[PDB]
Amino acid sequence: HKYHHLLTSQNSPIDWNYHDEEMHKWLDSRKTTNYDAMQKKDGTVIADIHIPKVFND
Amino acid sequence: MDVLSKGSLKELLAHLEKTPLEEAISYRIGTVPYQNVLISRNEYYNQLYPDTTSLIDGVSREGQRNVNGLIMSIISYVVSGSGHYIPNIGFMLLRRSILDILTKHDTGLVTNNLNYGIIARNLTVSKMNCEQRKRMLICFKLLAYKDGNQNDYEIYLNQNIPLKQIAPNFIPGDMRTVIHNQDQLAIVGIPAYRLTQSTELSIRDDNAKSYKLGYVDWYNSNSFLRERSEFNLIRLKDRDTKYGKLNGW
Amino acid sequence: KLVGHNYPVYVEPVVNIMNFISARFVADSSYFGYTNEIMIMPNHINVPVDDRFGFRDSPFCTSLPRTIMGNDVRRISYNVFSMMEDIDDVISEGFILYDAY
Amino acid sequence: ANRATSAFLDNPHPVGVNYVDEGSRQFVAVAELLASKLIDSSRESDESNSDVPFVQAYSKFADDNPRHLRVKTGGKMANALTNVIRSYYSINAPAIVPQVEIDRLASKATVSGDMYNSYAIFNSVPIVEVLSPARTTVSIVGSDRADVTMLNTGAGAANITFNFGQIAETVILKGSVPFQLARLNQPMPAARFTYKLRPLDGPFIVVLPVGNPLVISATAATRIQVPLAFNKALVESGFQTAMNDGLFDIQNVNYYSSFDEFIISQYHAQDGINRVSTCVILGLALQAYDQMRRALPV
Amino acid sequence: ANRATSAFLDNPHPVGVNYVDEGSRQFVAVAELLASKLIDSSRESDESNSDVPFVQAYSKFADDNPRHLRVKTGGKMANALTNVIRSYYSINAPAIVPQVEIDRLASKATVSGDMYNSYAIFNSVPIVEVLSPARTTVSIVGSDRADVTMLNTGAGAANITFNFGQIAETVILKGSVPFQLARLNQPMPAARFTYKLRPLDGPFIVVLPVGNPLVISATAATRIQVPLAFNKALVESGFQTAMNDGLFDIQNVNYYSSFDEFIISQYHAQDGINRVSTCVILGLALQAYDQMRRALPV
Amino acid sequence: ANRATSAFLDNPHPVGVNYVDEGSRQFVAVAELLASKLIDSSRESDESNSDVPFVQAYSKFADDNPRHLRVKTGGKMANALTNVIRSYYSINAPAIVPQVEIDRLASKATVSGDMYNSYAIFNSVPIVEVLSPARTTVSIVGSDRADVTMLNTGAGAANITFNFGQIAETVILKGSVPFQLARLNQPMPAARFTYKLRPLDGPFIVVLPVGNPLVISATAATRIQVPLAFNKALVESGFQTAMNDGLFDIQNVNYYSSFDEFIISQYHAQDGINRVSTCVILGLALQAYDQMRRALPVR
Amino acid sequence: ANRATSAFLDNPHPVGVNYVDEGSRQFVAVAELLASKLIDSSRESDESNSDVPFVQAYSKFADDNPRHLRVKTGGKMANALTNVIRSYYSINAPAIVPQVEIDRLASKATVSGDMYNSYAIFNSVPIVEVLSPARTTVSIVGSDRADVTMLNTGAGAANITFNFGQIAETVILKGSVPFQLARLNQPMPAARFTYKLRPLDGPFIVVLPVGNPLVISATAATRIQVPLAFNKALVESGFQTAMNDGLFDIQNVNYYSSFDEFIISQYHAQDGINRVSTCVILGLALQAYDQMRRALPV
Repeated sequence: HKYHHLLTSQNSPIDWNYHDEEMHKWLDSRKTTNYDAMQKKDGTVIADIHIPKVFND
Repeated sequence: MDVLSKGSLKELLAHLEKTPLEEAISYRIGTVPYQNVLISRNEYYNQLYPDTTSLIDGVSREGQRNVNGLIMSIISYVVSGSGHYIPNIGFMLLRRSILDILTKHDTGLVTNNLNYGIIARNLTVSKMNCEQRKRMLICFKLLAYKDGNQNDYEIYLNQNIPLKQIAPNFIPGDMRTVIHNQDQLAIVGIPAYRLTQSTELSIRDDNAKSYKLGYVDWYNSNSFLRERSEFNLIRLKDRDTKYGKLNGW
Repeated sequence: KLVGHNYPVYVEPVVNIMNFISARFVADSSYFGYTNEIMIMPNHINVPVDDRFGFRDSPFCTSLPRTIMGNDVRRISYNVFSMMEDIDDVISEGFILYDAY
Repeated sequence: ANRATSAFLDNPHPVGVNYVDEGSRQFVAVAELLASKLIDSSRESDESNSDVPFVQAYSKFADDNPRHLRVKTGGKMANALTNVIRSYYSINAPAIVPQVEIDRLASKATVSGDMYNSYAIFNSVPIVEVLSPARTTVSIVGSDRADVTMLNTGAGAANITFNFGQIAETVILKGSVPFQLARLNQPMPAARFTYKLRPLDGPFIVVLPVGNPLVISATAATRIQVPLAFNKALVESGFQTAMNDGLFDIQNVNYYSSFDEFIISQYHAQDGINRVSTCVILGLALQAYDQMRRALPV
Repeated sequence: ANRATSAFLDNPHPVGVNYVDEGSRQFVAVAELLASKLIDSSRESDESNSDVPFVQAYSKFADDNPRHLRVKTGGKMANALTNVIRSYYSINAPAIVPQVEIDRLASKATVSGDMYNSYAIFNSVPIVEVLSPARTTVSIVGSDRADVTMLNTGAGAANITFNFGQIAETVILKGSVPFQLARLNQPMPAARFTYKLRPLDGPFIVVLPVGNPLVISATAATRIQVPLAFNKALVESGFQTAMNDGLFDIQNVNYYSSFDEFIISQYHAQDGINRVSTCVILGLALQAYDQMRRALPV
Repeated sequence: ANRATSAFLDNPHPVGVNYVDEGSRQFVAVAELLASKLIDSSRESDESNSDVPFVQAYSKFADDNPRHLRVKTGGKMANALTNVIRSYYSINAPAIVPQVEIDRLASKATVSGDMYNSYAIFNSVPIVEVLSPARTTVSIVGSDRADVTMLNTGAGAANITFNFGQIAETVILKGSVPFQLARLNQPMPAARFTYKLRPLDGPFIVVLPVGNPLVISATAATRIQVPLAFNKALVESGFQTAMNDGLFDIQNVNYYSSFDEFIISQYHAQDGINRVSTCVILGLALQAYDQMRRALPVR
Repeated sequence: ANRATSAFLDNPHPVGVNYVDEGSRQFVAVAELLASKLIDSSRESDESNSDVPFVQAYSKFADDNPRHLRVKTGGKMANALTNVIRSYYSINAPAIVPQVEIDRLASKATVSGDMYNSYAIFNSVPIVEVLSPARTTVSIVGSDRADVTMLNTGAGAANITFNFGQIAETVILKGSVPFQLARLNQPMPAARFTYKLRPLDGPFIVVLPVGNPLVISATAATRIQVPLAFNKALVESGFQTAMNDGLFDIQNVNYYSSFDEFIISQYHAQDGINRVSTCVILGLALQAYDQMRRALPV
């Protein structure tokens, strides 16, 4: 529990805000390329029903 | 004191064959191990010197009433000079020799499930010296060949490199290996240096020094056997002969 | 016991006197008739010499020179000099013998 | 409320328990004595114009005569001294040197391994804790002379508590500007530059006025029993030599700048008395090591 | 980016090039040996009631007998020793002592050793450069124990680059608070108090959090080959005496606080391997100068 | 980012920890000395009309007189040398030779057990890692001469990082076509064919132009302390013989094409300083094995 | 078209022009003979349980008696040998060792400095120029064995011109698949695995089918006059040691993997005949350096 407090405090060895931010950008980038990859392979309507844009977070 | 004076594999194994198991156990209740204690060492300090009790000290300690406790008491007797308090074992087991308990199936004790990791951990091996470790590895080797666990013994040694470097080289079934071995296993003996009548801080060191000064008194007493003076007075059965070999080896 | 002896604090004066004389023998060797270096040169090489005493062709130098006429002087240990073969050509110029008494 | 502590006092690792008995203590004393003769044999060689004094000294130290085709190492005693030093530093280090070898080497010269016939002064200043309230910054820098920088950004004066342990004999505090210090439940005196205090007295309260930072320099003296052959200068050089050679390179141990910090940090452990005796024996072994390796580099 | 370097590492002046051959090196060894016999003789004369040991020691050292009226200058050996110390420090020194006089003085005694027989440990810490981002501020103060104070006032954590050179053997880093350090382009570990590093491992990155300042204390050990008669205590005191007597007042030269700083600064420079050879000779000369002057003050 | 490694540098198996004391080192040196004399004695007897020199040499080596209708194995010294070689290679190999027998054999001749008298140069090039971007491909082939083929299929120039470790002393890089290489945070020089590098300088960055593949040939030199009697040609020949004879057949051990690769791999692992000492003793043992087996071949 | 050239043949640097007279050649021959004696004396001394053979052999080499407290480095002969190696490699080397010292060291043994008593075979493969047409790719890899990989992406068969120089004696070509090779204006024979060619015959033309890449393995042998005491195993070891010890770290020079590449590269220069004579002398000097450093490590 002493280590648990350290990892969630301001003196944590891990800078969380950087990693959570980078995870957000990586996921949005993957969403765009996955949809665009499908929109080439099938129609826009097929891609929309399989990868919705209204279910971000 | 007699067990700690053996300096070769031949003498140590010969002594274990002669002595019975009752010497390995003790009938004094003692105290419990792994306890932080404050002892009095007045030659050095006025306050109380902290230390920790263990199974390796030469004082009798209470032991568990199982096969694990019995083996720990045997190894403790070999590497420290005193055993533990495990009573009501039975006269059938107590009459047999220490070697027979270690390397014979006829005794009836079952030691296959014993793990060398915890036994070495409990019989604190980070606090032993080179001679103490060698004797413990002898007991492990004898037990391993008793239950056919030679492969497990090798893997355990390969995990711990320092133990492998000092591990004695002998096959428990062959007498030629015991003769050829030239390891030094003596924990007490006539000292080349200057041995004084002074106390030591640690429990292990103080008890070891008491055995060392005790051996000097016994060496110069009338109970010691001076071979150069009275070799013709020993009986023929116990006289030193090269043809002599351990039973069953 | 002879070589492992430790000197007592009250060393007898005779031991100190013998130690003093022995030290002066090793240190100031010229007072007793031996040295560590000599020079052998032909007679047509002129080297500055100690001219204080007025000797003719004085064999005494204040210090054996490392250069003569602007040229470095050869230095040979006695061991190499013993095994040397062309000693006649070497002696045609000067050399300094050392590593011996 | 924040708390600060000295860096060198954090998490002392356990020390070895082997090579502490009388025979092993006499081995270290013999090694120190014979290694000292090795260094002095150089000056004898210069005066005697020959290497015979050095050859005699090395033959006694190594049981073998020196060779010209071999690099002089020291033989069995050099190997024994090196391995024994490793065991002292950590309990994880193996105890490789046999007892029989130790007794044989201990019989080379007549010594007594008494490590309690003298004392030494160790200058590492122990600051176990410094407790400060909010809006106050405290920084502890240094081990031999500890400088404590104190800043009060609050509205009023703050009270900061010092804890110097129960081991150090004396501590002298010198401030950049005159300050007030008193024991717990005591009145404060007039501002003074210097205070001399006994850590056993109790925690000390220092009044921090609001304004420019106040810096306090701490110097401490501790007395530890050591053998009469102890020499701090040689021990300190031996500590640096051993660390460079990797004798202390072992997993799960701490690293200290000097032997002064090592012994004081161990003395302030949960049971520091148990480790002081071993640390002192390590000091004599290190003093032997520095002399031996300077005469016979490798 | 901001760069901060140790003060004593900046612009080592060129070291003199004369009196470094085998004959000149022999003269320094003889001067050191004869001066040691002089100070030892002076103590015995003071202890006893007669002045014989000093008379012989001074006669050998100065090539003349002491007189009650004339002052004890030390002879031509003292004069030659003083001038060669001047020449060793800077290349702009005169160096007008004849070589024949050096060889004459070198023949007084013989030495069974050289200038590479042993080693010594030097404690100055080399900090070649500390690289920091735009917002952080770094200050380096200290030579025996470097103290690096870094403060972050930016948005987030910054990375500070440490360059300890490639000459030092080990560097020990201690911090006021636990901190993270790792090699370049390597993952960072959990926060610890003390780190042990090999400067040849590479530039080291330190994570600097935003908030209270972090002070890192660095101690380093360097090994330099020296003669067996080397003594750091005598060399250091001889260095101070030479500075006070004005043997180092030459134009366009740098001044250092200790001989330890001087030798490390010369070593941490281009062609520094050739420079330490002359610095070691100068160090042994300072040892003779100390012993000679303490026996014959003027 | 992809990583590329040398094949021979992976997973070095632990080496034996027995028979590394001073007494054991003397035995290997004695065996090497007595094996060489056996070869010269056989040549001398073959060139003469008498077998006396070979009889004396074999009797000293084997402790029995040579006999017709006998296989001429080599005796107890041959058995001790063979089992000692097995122990050094792997930590799983048993140690069966008594120390008393080793001490007895070491008394046959007088030689020092110095394993650090001199030095030898080993030519295996350690490429610990090659780090390349996503668009490029890198293939490392070779042990004595390492050829790295570099292909850039991306739009622009790539930067690839070469890490040769810290053990090797010099590394010479030679490219098929002129290329650029410089240290970290250093300006790139003009394109030149050959580069000389000190591996301690740091990771090296090489610019990979888009177009034809670039192949870089690397050769390195490393210095390992060895006894004066060390002979590289004899050690390498003995290494192949022991592998052929099955002396290295044991569970969970890596195999190497040459003794150069074996010693360099152990040098680069953790506790490499401690491992090379055992490897050097094994090298001298293999030197004795080659001389002894070539003098007395057995099936 | 396209041009491919072996890497080690690009711009050989000029070799030194000093220490090539008959006296200097004797010095190199003398050094090699006395260096070999050092190795044998160390063996003989080891087998005899005495140091006399090594002491006497070192005395001849170094002109100084060994001492237990002094570093053995080879004396004057080791320094001169190191300096002449530096001079031989590049024309920008200082060439500091005087002529009088060379004659003094050359008088230790009576060995004729003949550099043309025998010959040696060198296995470097000289590929001066590989000419390929458009839309074909050719790459050369290797020095001891040259692997030429050619790929034909064109519509029809391609013709590739190989120029092996006019210096090598025989070149043997082996292909992964059978291929066709012929001289200029000669008929093409049937596809074969192996060709033996004399480079003086002229440029050779290979036919590349459009199907699959073809790899040609090239091995060559060249004869160069060398002294009888030439040993390629010792010379190659000396080349690496000299490069490791920084005897070639002079500006504006080329570096080679082995000695075979060095001598062949300068053989193909404009003045290669005059350069080879100096390169051979360096080979014997490198052979002496290898043995002397192994007997006397530093």
